[PDB]
Amino acid sequence: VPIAIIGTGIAGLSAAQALTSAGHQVHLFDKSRGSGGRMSSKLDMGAQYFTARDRRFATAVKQWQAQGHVSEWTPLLYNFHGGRLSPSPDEQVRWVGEPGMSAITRAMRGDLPVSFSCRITDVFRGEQHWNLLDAESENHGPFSHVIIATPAPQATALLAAAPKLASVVAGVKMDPTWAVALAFETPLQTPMQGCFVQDSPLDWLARNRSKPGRDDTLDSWVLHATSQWSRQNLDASREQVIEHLHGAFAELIDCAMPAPVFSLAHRWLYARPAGSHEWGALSDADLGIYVCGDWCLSGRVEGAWLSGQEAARRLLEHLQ
Amino acid sequence: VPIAIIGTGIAGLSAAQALTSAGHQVHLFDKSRGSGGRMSSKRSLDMGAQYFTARDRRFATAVKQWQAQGHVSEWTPLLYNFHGGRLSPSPDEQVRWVGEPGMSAITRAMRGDLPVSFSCRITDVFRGEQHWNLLDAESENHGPFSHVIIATPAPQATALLAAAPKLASVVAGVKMDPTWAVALAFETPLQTPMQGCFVQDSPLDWLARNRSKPLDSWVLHATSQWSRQNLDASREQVIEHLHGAFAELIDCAMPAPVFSLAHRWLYARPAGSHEWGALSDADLGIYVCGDWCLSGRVEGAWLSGQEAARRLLEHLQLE
Ligand SMILES: Cc1cc2nc3c(=O)[nH]c(=O)nc-3n(C[C@H](O)[C@H](O)[C@H](O)COP(=O)(O)OP(=O)(O)OC[C@H]3O[C@@H](n4cnc5c(N)ncnc54)[C@H](O)[C@@H]3O)c2cc1C
Ligand SMILES: Cc1cc2nc3c(=O)[nH]c(=O)nc-3n(C[C@H](O)[C@H](O)[C@H](O)COP(=O)(O)OP(=O)(O)OC[C@H]3O[C@@H](n4cnc5c(N)ncnc54)[C@H](O)[C@@H]3O)c2cc1C
Repeated sequence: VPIAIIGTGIAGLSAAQALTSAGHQVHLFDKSRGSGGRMSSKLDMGAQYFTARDRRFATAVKQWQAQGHVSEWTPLLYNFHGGRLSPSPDEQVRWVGEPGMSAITRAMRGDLPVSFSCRITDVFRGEQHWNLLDAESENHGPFSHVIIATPAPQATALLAAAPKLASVVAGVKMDPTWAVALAFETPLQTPMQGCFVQDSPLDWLARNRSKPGRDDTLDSWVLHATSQWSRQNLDASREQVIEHLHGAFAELIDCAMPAPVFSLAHRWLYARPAGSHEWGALSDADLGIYVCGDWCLSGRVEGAWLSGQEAARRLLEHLQ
Repeated sequence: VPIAIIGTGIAGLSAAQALTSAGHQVHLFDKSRGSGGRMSSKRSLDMGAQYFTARDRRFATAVKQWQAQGHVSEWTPLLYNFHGGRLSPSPDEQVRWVGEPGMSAITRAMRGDLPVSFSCRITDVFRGEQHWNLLDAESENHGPFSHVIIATPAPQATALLAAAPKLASVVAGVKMDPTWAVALAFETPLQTPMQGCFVQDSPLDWLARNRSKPLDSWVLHATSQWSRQNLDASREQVIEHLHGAFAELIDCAMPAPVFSLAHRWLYARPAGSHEWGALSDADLGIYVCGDWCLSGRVEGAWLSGQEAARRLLEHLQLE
């Protein structure tokens, strides 16, 4: 009788990897067509790069490097502050999935059992086992334990069996992010490959072809709006969002810009936790339900990975 | 720009009526194919709420209007109690109301011709700078809406309150208990005068004889304790165990039933009473109601809905 894991982003797959290394059977659930969550699923329109400040996470990254799924990104980075573009060099080590951000989670998932396009709506337990109800009213189960690995607002629905936990998780605010991708046939005549942006609807842009192993055919750019701007335009249409963020991009760039080959927009309602936490993970070991996610920690890739590990560590102790 | 109401149980429709009586347009959503929520009749069997009492004078007044309209009747069953292996008559001084021809007729009459989207499960609720918006399970946007009233069981409301985390954390602490309900029907009526029974020391909490509301069919409700212990049992097993509990307590022949159904209510009733009335973030424009804001009875849900609408109407002058 397997462990159910709800959410196949970094946190859920990290918990999955830990449990499977320990010999246990898992079954994964995601409402999306594929895995990866805010890493994006197999242009990098979600998470852009990540850093490793935790030695344990650093170790996992070295393992991903040796498996061929992560590499270092050293873009020529700029800053846009008060109407001025300026180079902003550093020596920060930044990692990206290769050949896209989605590659890390895809490899973590591997051949594990998974039910995609499966939105869980309820999680409840009998005297022994857990059961999941999905949005098509179908039952899934039995399961011995349940790990919730969703953004906090989406986990609260799944924690009715533990209202004290639900109440804590429901307090966790997430900020939204609108993303836009733009692709040019003629590359933009700038050496900029990424930019931290102030005083603008944008706070970040990245030049996809500067990342290792990406396709060079088009010069594609990813634009991330601030949370404040995203909130203010949360119900804007994709085409208005494209137009505004494209305009912001045209206003800070130092060079000419032809018409894009295509343009995309994507809204994340629950993109980033509003603040940081130190919980690591939240568990009701008595009932067998565990909660993890980036929002249990720093709200970065590293946080999500560490949270999934902590959830699985606690489950493993109690199994035994 | 209309007010969105998410849930077409009696709390949501009560809010709807109060808002529409005040001249304000609403739009109703429900994930089910029809309205009534836990006051729903299955096609006729009351599988959720069985009867209701009116103790609040305001709610009584509404019941009497419904009664004049033909949608409720006073139910006068021969009531029994089963205590310690003994079944005894248990008449009392409480007036009990039911919908007529079914418990659903009340909510159906309240909804009337109001705008409604059925089979529409809302999964996120968020606002831009101006208006509120709803996402459904098909990823379809609904809106713009001027305000939003959440009218669902508390565990189902938390996912819709992400725009108001403080409210969300309050709503999320509200425990709801499950009930397994079973309906059975017999070819020849059971040779007992009993028409209702309060049950102790049994998997069963309650049972009612349908034909005694204004084939001999019966509804059985299990205790929340037994329901939790068997929350993942199959329908056939539930039918079997609860039919058995009924055959054990009754004191006449009970031939095999000729029809049987089981229905699980995960969120049947709040585990405790509350005194909130409604919950709200009126500055943001989101309001929350349900039976679990008050007593966990039909009356509490109705009152909660009135209270949510009253709060919203009163706050308009500050907007
Ligand atoms: C625009 C954007 C840019 C970012 N940039 C960076 C960056 O530059 N650096 C960085 O370190 N981090 C960044 N992040 C954050 C990083 O992506 C996240 O911290 C990390 O990917 C979160 O992983 P997770 O497993 O906690 O959650 P998620 O990746 O959200 O995974 C949750 C999964 O659960 C699924 N799910 C949700 N509800 C249900 C349900 N009811 N039933 C079934 N499945 C469900 C979702 O579909 C999803 O797959 C960014 C995020 C966004 C949105
Ligand atoms: C077995 C049982 C027996 C009961 N017996 C009695 C009794 O004898 N006396 C008594 O007074 N009370 C009884 N009750 C309680 C009474 O039924 C409730 O107090 C009252 O009906 C609750 O009304 P409500 O509008 O708050 O919620 P509900 O009736 O639950 O309505 C909520 C509605 O919201 C909808 N909804 C939920 N989530 C979403 C979503 N995400 N998107 C869209 N729509 C959604 C649901 O489909 C439902 O229609 C009983 C309940 C049960 C289950």
